[PDB]
Amino acid sequence: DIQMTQSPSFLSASVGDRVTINCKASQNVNKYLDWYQQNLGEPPKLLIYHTNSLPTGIPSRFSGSGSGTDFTLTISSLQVEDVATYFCLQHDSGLTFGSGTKLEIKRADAAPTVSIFPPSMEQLTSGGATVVCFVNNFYPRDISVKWKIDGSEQRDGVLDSVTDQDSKDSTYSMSSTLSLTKVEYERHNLYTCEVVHKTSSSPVVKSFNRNE
Amino acid sequence: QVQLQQSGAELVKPGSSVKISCKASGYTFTNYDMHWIKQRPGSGLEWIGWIYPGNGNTKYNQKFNGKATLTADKSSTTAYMQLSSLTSEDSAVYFCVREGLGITFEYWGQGVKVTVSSAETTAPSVYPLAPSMVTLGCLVKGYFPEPVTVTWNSGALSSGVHTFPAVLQSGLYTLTSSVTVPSSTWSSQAVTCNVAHPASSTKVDKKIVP
Amino acid sequence: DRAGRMGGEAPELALDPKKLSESLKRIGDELDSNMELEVFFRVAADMFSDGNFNWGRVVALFYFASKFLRERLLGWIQDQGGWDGLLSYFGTGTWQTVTIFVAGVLTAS
Repeated sequence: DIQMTQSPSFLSASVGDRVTINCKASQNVNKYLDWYQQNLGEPPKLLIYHTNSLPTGIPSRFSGSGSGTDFTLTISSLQVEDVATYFCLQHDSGLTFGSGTKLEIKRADAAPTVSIFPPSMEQLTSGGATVVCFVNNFYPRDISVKWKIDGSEQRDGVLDSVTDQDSKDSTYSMSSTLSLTKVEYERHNLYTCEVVHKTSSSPVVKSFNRNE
Repeated sequence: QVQLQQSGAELVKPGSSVKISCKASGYTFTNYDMHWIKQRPGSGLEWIGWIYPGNGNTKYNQKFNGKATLTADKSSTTAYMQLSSLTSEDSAVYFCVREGLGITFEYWGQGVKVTVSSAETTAPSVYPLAPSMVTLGCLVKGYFPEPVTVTWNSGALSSGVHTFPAVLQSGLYTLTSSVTVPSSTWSSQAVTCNVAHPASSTKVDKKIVP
Repeated sequence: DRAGRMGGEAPELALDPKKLSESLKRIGDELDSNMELEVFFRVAADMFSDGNFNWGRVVALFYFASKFLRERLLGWIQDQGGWDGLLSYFGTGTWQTVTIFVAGVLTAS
């Protein structure tokens, strides 16, 4: 099947910016290339079809061009409601989608507020223990979160989750959980959430001692 | 208004099958090809195949030959996709989509989330998360299936709330939610997370106490 | 065959970069755009029973088929110089004139 290389995978821009997304086909697909926009929980929406035609109801700030092998979607002046994921689609021979471009809003840097939490009494009596770290309201997106136990790094039992960009302040928040047995938890003293982010030169560290 | 309304079972055990329906209304059903689309993370958006209701002709993506069966009934203006022999890799969202005239995928169904798992319906355990602004949370651990719903003080707290996407821990889901309040509020007034799990008639209140 | 075209005529098949097959669906698109336009052989054998064949009636039958050549039409076709007649029929005629005539043939059946 025909391969679609879509780039970039991630695009940051401000209201009023001209944005362009590229798509490359592994062979000529003529004019038969569309662009779709998708918001969370919704089906994709047709933005541009047959390289450059606008469907009814689509604002004229969207346009497309292309050669048959190289294609672009342009937004002439980004609006808030254009924040979403964008996909190209070739339909000349079979149908192939690009892998997507996530479009976020840019804002001033924002240092996360980091909070760590020992397991609760209600959990410990079950024989299990989950330590929790929240990393809230940060920007930009790129971030690293690691757990340390008594100085040593822990990867097993670690699961993390990230919100999408908040409409209220354009920031991200992340939650990380470290799960252990009660017995293994009670063999250690110091638990640490360590956060690497552009807003600080050394990693942010929040800790608690199991003694207290 | 053209509308494509989908319905189908959303939780299935591995190895069984599932039938997705796509009820079309607001146009002449037999004048348009109906396509089917799969979406899941890592794998992206994939074309499954199309059916033309005018004659029942179909065309399948090679990768889905045998996994998917497309049929259409002109009388109920509905298209169907049967997926057989399900594995965990078939957990995805499945869309029906109409191909227009002189235009492509203009109208879509809302999508059907299919989850393939052996997990038994399971209520979550809810745990308080306690430590001049204070962050508190609660942990919603070991539940199935999605989703749960979290509120703080029945909704009286909202502007400082973050509810995070659940993570799959073995075959169960785990989710956390945080709320930020003033230190003065923390010491003088109560903060409670309200957790509801529909698929088990569960509703919990966890007051966050120091 | 189908209503649409996404994925191409033969998806995933190599194609080279018979012209009747394309013009057939062109006239079909035109007829589709004239909207008011067991009963098969009843209408089909009605279209050719008077024995005054013309290329318009051939076209009008497919708008019942895509929607016998030997045992009835073949002699007339070879007296027409083969399919050089039908493609020349689309030639010495308007797109609109041909379409309107074929619609007439269907209207009276």
